Amino acid sequence: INLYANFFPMAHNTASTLEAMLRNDTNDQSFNDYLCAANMLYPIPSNA
Amino acid sequence: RPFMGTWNEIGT
Amino acid sequence: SLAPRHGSRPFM
Amino acid sequence: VPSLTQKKFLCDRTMWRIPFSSNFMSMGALTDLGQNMLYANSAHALDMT
Amino acid sequence: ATPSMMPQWSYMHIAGQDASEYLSPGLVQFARATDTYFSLGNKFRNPT
Repeated sequence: INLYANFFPMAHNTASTLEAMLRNDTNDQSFNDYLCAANMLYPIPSNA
Repeated sequence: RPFMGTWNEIGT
Repeated sequence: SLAPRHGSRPFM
Repeated sequence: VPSLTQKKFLCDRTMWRIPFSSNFMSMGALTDLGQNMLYANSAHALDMT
Repeated sequence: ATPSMMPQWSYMHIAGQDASEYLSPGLVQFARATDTYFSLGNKFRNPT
């Protein structure tokens, strides 16, 4: 098994100004899970 | 920020 | 358009 | 029976492309390496195989 | 860009201005006025 990553050859002068600019606490990146679940399974006996 | 794909004054 | 709604060329 | 696998990628109706940009992306009509002086305002040869 | 080839490029909309500022303002006003039935938009260039 081999991992694989594809890099955007960002210009260094601007990539470095992205680190010191996206690393800021204020600009952190926050996601969400689409399904927004609280999954729970409840058994049911046959013919119930 | 002139990184865009300027058409005639910056910005798509 | 224009403002009496839709149309075209009686406005230059 | 023991088996040896084969493959292809039949891909018709399209022409292979290679943008002439540094990132390989589609930045605009006039590429970012179609205006970089080393390739315009100068001469060059070409040699593919 | 490439200044030595900028003039001709701009002359023929190779990399010049969009079709809203080299067009005589009257003509752009006209085209916006009658784009609904006599679209001239595709007759011109919008260099990118």
